[PDB]
Amino acid sequence: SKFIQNAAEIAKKAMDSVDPSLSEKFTIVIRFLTDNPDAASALRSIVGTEEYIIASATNFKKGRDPRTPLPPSTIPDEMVSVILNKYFEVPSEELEKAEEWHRLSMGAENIVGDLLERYIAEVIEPHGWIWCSGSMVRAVDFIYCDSENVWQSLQVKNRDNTENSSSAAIRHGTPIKKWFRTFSKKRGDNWDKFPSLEGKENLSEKGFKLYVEKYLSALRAIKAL
Amino acid sequence: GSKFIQNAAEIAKKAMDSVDPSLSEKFTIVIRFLTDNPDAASALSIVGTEEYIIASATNFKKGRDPRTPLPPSTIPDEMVSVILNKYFEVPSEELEKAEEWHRLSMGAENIVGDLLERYIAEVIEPHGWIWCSGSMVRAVDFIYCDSENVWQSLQVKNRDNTENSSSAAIRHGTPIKKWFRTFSKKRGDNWDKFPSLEGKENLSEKGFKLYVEKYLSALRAIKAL
RNA sequence: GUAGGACCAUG
DNA sequence: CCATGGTCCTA
Repeated sequence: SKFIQNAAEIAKKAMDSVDPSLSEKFTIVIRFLTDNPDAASALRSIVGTEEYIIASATNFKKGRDPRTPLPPSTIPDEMVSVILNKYFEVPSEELEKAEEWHRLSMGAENIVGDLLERYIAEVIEPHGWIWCSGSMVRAVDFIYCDSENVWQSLQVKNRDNTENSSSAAIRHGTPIKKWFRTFSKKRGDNWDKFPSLEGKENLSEKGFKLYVEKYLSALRAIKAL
Repeated sequence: GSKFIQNAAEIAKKAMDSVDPSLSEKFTIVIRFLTDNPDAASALSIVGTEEYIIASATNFKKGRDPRTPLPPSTIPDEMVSVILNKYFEVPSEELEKAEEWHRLSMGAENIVGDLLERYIAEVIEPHGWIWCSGSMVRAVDFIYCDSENVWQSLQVKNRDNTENSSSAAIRHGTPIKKWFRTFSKKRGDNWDKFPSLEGKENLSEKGFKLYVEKYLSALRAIKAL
């Protein structure tokens, strides 16, 4: 639980051995967790230890590397195709295509959340917010140490209709700003309610869409490397 | 926890007589099983009361009425189509179709387990197994009082990759037998491992498919009205 | 605010 | 066999 007393030095040293351009960011995240140890997620070594910090630097770094969308690697249930054909009137000739597009759609649904985090990070990390990449921080996606030396924190989700469990209350800092992008039961988006913070005014759905188009085209372009 | 009223059987018979007299015998036996195993009783009006039994008769009967496959009532996320288009290479002109087929596929998946219970019920209820229709028994789909007057129970699932819990320990009877139909990671079916019980010999994947097809035809004719 | 089912991942 | 996580949907 409680972090080692030289956690900042250990953090800087650890990320310098992994990706020095991330050391300042990683060090600030370790500072946040030192103050808020219950926000640290299990990664294996004990939370707050030197070995934990070192493992976390790899985790944090790997979190930023591009993650490929991937359909499920399961065998589909043939009976689903029977129902599509016999009850929903999908033509026989089209069932193979329907099965594949279903699998790809599930792959897409499973990466939207990661894309949303990357997009926001692109826009607001210039302003000093830090993306808590990887899985070391529980139920916080972005953090910020403001003017008044108070921790500000942000939790983002793609959709309103997710059960929001697995959160323990912050100790040092303001309460976590929580925000979601889309509504399950109505059309449109929720960017107009994005919380007040440095860089908010440069986020939008059209921006998100442009980000995704450019990034996914990039990811296709490196598929063969 | 809660305990069933001493005259639960009589109440059950009287309740189901007014709802559907052909089910009264089956329903009474399920209430007997829950009398013996009150922690298996699913919440709905307190468990085991006269009121509960009467409500349960309607639920048990409604469970046996045809359930209609339905796609989600939600608005799809536009970004899934962008991902399909820019990463998975689904042509623009086919995105609206992919979106619809994905929604039908989820509708279908959401009814295959119900169809699986119905098929099995049609084959093994003539041998004295009783389908716990409706939401009555937690984590149990079929029950049987055998020659030795011992409760036998069975839980059926469509797929092997399902969370395995939320059944209180059985009180009177043998442990719940568990069986699934399909493998998530390999082709084929698991009917050969269906538990030994009267009627098992009359179950098969080819039979399930025939049943699904006929069943959905019946449902099409109901929906047409 | 609370339960349920499906699907897919990791150890 | 165990136990964790995420997405989606329903009531």
